[PDB]
Amino acid sequence: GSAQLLKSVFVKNVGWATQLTSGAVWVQFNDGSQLVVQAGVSSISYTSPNGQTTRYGENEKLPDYIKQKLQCLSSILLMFSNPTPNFH
Repeated sequence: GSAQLLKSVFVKNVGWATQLTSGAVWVQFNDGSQLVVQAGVSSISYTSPNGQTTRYGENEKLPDYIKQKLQCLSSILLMFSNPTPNFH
C-alpha cells in the first residue's frame, strides 16, 4: 500500500486498530469481531458480529478467545513504553 501516514495499525496482521483522536483505540480482529479500548483504562467494549457486544471490566472474566485476542493488544502497551516524556 502506497501511503505515507496510516491512522490504522495492524497487529500481527491478526487484528486492525484504528486510532481515534480522543485517545480511543478501535481494534477489530480477523474473525470479524471488534474491541474498543480507552487509553489508560482496563474496561474495554467487545463487539461480536452476531450482534453481541459485551463490556469487560476489571471485575469481569474473559472467555478463552476474548483473552486470547486481548493478549495481542499488549504490543501497543509496549509501544507506549518507548522512552518518551509522556512515560514514567
